[PDB]
Amino acid sequence: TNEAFHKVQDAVNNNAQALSKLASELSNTFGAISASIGDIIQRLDVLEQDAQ
Amino acid sequence: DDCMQQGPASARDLICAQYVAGYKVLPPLMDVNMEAAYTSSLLGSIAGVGWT
Amino acid sequence: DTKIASQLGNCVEYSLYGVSGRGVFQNCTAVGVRQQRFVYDAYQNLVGYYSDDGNYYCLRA
Amino acid sequence: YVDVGPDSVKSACIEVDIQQTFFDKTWPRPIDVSKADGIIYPQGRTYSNITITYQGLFPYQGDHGDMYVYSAGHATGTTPQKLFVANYSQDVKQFANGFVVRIGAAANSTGTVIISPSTSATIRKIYPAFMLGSSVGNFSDGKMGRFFNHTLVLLPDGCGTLLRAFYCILEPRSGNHCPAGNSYTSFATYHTPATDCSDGNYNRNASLNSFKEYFNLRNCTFMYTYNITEDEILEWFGITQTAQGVHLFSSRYVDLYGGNMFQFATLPVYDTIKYYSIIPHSIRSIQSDRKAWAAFYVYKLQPLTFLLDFSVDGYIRRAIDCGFNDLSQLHCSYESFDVESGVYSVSSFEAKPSGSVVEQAEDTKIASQLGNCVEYSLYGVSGRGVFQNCTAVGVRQQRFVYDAYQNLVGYYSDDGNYYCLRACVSVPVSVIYDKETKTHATLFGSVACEHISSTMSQYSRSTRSMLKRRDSTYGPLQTPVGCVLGLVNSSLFVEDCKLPLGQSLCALPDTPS
Amino acid sequence: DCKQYVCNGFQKCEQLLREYGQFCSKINQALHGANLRQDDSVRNLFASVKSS
Ligand SMILES: *[C@@H]1O[C@H](CO)[C@@H](O[C@@H]2O[C@H](CO)[C@@H](O[C@@H]3O[C@H](CO[C@H]4O[C@H](CO)[C@@H](O)[C@H](O)[C@@H]4O)[C@@H](O)[C@H](O[C@H]4O[C@H](CO)[C@@H](O)[C@H](O)[C@@H]4O)[C@@H]3O)[C@H](O)[C@H]2NC(C)=O)[C@H](O)[C@H]1NC(C)=O
Ligand SMILES: *[C@@H]1O[C@H](CO)[C@@H](O[C@@H]2O[C@H](CO)[C@@H](O[C@@H]3O[C@H](CO)[C@@H](O)[C@H](O)[C@@H]3O)[C@H](O)[C@H]2NC(C)=O)[C@H](O)[C@H]1NC(C)=O
Ligand SMILES: *[C@@H]1O[C@H](CO)[C@@H](O[C@@H]2O[C@H](CO)[C@@H](O)[C@H](O)[C@H]2NC(C)=O)[C@H](O)[C@H]1NC(C)=O
Ligand SMILES: *[C@@H]1O[C@H](CO)[C@@H](O[C@@H]2O[C@H](CO)[C@@H](O)[C@H](O)[C@H]2NC(C)=O)[C@H](O)[C@H]1NC(C)=O
Ligand SMILES: *[C@@H]1O[C@H](CO)[C@@H](O)[C@H](O)[C@H]1NC(C)=O
Ligand SMILES: *[C@@H]1O[C@H](CO)[C@@H](O)[C@H](O)[C@H]1NC(C)=O
Ligand SMILES: *[C@@H]1O[C@H](CO)[C@@H](O)[C@H](O)[C@H]1NC(C)=O
Ligand SMILES: *[C@@H]1O[C@H](CO)[C@@H](O)[C@H](O)[C@H]1NC(C)=O
Ligand SMILES: *[C@@H]1O[C@H](CO)[C@@H](O)[C@H](O)[C@H]1NC(C)=O
Ligand SMILES: *[C@@H]1O[C@H](CO)[C@@H](O)[C@H](O)[C@H]1NC(C)=O
Repeated sequence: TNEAFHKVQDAVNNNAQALSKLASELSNTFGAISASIGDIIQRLDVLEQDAQ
Repeated sequence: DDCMQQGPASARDLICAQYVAGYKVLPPLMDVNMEAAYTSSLLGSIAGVGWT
Repeated sequence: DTKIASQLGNCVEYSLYGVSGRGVFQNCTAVGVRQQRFVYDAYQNLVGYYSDDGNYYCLRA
Repeated sequence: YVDVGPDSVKSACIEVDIQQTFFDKTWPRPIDVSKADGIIYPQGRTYSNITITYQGLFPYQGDHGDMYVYSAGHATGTTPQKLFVANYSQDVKQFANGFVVRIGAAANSTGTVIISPSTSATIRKIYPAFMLGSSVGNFSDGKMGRFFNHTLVLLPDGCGTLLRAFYCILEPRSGNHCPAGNSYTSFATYHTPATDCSDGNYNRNASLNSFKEYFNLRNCTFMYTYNITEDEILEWFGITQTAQGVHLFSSRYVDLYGGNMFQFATLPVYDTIKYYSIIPHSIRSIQSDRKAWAAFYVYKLQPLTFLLDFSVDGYIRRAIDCGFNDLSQLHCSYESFDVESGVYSVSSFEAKPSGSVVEQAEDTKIASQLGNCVEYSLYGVSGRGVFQNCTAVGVRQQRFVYDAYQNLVGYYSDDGNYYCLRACVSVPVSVIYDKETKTHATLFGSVACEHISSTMSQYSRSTRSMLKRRDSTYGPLQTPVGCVLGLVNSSLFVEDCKLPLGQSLCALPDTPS
Repeated sequence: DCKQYVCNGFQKCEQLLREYGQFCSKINQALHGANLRQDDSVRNLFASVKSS
């Protein structure tokens, strides 16, 4: 309930989200069939894998 | 060691995830003991700011 | 052809019921849901698996 | 084909007395997703210790369910007589993506034995029977609910101790009271507990054999039996169809004392199920052995987005039906409710469209309709909106005037009039939410209270019931910030409500008891 | 109100928009934060203006 305290907590939260976002993007597809190279290779023929 | 199989199975640190992400968290510049030395120097500077 | 049921461990390639990847398995306690075999994390990565030997392994990649 | 045993040799069927008024009871047993009722565990993987948002096949919050009542047949008090059923066989519903059922909802309660309304008995769980298929039509005597070719029948038997799932051509028998004979009403299945529910020896074929009195089983492609542990435990069960077959789901084998439904079996039915109905059922008990049965409830599944709360044991113990109300849409987007304030903008009220206006030289009156929000087509120009009689702006004789954003401003009609187009108007909404008292009030902003009522037909969300609890007794109160329901005029001055409305206004939370 | 902003009441749009729902969640929450900062700034400034 202390505004200065809350700001301290946000400095921490702001750094936490900067990494959480880089980390969660590793599982995000980008119009791709999969965010996983291993799964792209395993279930797709080579001519399609490069596009994914 | 705590992100390795030779450690507690319960570790879920976002730091452990860095070994896969290719991300690294860097250490702080001062350490707690030097920061404490700098503010203990301020405490010893109290009494006082008068006498010009 | 043997023994490839499990190998604990360091960094082993794997294929489990169509699920693929590479990593180290650790003998650990179960987290749920039971009987659904493959447990995933907040980032949709595999956390661990219930094997046909009755054991649950944690995956640390 | 599959040998499913011999045909019945009975020359006639049991007469079925269909008396729907006796089954016309009210006892809704709705799905409450906050406890994850009706939630089918997501397939292909598991999670634990997490709240996620997921789009998939789920029942919706507040669905009361279609109530299916099974009952004792007629009896002399010494022997059973005719069957006594609800008109369920003709109640053909769309299968679509599947449905779920709540089984034994009234189990262990005491209530009517149905056939004799003044008589009550302890209520028992009974498993539902279904008839499903890709095509339906009429019977040769004009009755409805005929399924064609191979029909999927889900027929519990053995007094609820086995499920018979089968797919056969049902060949109607011609004897008295049979589907192709004299005085047919509806086929119904039955069992006779006096001989069929003997302890240690249930007649595992009692309902199959009664079914067989009405239809012969032909060219069966399958018949599978599943065993059922007999208990009175509230149970989730359900069905879906995919490209891989028909999926039978239950909480019975994985979460018996919980309710998350899991798949337990798949049937090889590749003919898309389009239609289904409940098989009526009657128990040939005697008056001294007349029991009460729990109704089962059928709720539909549809592709819905839910927040699903997975405990450490991986079971869903809570869910949020994101579109149920305005606050719930916010909870899904914001994860929870005490997150910050709960004071956020919410989804707006759409408009509610009216019949169209059409004009084009190249059924009445559609020349114009002034007005509110009407669909239109004018010389190839389409849209929806309200027309206003107004002065002309140019250029004359070019018919359609557009604005700075290339939107239609107005049109010169063939009646000589020029109308201004305002498209449709809508009602913006915001919610004032208190995470401490778990209460709220709402604003319509600029709409003003002359257009506000406690009920709405616009609409912005499926239900407004959380506000109605208090707002149903108040008119809207008009303020400089906007029109608000649930405001209460107190004439107070406070420094900070933690719900300021801006300007010089504040929404003050009440005090906890 | 992203659902309305992106498309003016069309179901086909909403069906495709749904695939992107997480985007608009970020938009509204980011603006929520900015509007709160605006209010805190205004009240904190006037608080210094007022005399006892
Ligand atoms: C309750 O209702 C169920 C319905 O499932 C009955 O289960 C059926 O029981 C009948 C016998 O009563 C079974 O039919 C017989 O099966 C014998 C062997 O079965 C295996 O091999 C056959 C080969 O065709 C497969 O079809 C079957 O699935 C099994 O793999 C056969 O040797 C028998 O043949 C003899 O009788 C037939 C006529 O029925 C003659 O044509 C033959 O020449 C020969 O004389 C016969 O086919 C049937 O398979 C079971 N069905 C299912 C789906 O399991 C229960 O028995 C019944 N219970 C009670 C108490 O009534
Ligand atoms: C009708 O009455 C019956 C009989 O009491 C109710 O069945 C009982 O329901 C409770 C609650 O789930 C069961 O308790 C469970 O016990 C297991 C044991 O390990 C525990 O792990 C669970 O967490 C839970 O405590 C109880 O066992 C069960 N009785 C039987 C015989 O299994 C039934 O639920 C009532 N039905 C309705 C519709 O009210
Ligand atoms: C499914 O069943 C229907 C009816 O039981 C079959 O349609 C009949 O086909 C005969 C062919 O001469 C017609 O004379 C009947 O009038 C048709 N009846 C109806 C209701 O259409 C249909 O062909 C069967 N389909 C399969 C795949 O067996
Ligand atoms: C089970 O399959 C048999 C064929 O294997 C069906 O017999 C045919 O039925 C059609 C119906 O119009 C007749 O036109 C054919 O002449 C019949 N063939 C023979 C060899 O008789 C049989 O009807 C199927 N069972 C059911 C109940 O439909
Ligand atoms: C290791 O495997 C044994 C097998 O019985 C199991 O009981 C034990 O709990 C496992 N270790 C952990 C940390 O769970
Ligand atoms: C069944 O018969 C009734 C008689 O009026 C008719 O109205 C109905 O459309 C028929 N249904 C089918 C599927 O033919
Ligand atoms: C059900 O249990 C009985 C017990 O004897 C067994 O014979 C029968 O095969 C079982 N059926 C199923 C479907 O498990
Ligand atoms: C859930 O998260 C908490 C966080 O402290 C952790 O301690 C607990 O072991 C976790 N449980 C599971 C099943 O992961
Ligand atoms: C309303 O319609 C009449 C038709 O004669 C027109 O004269 C009048 O100007 C219209 N209203 C406005 C605001 O132009
Ligand atoms: C509240 O009551 C006072 C009484 O003078 C009135 O002036 C004020 O406009 C009322 N406000 C609302 C929103 O009804």
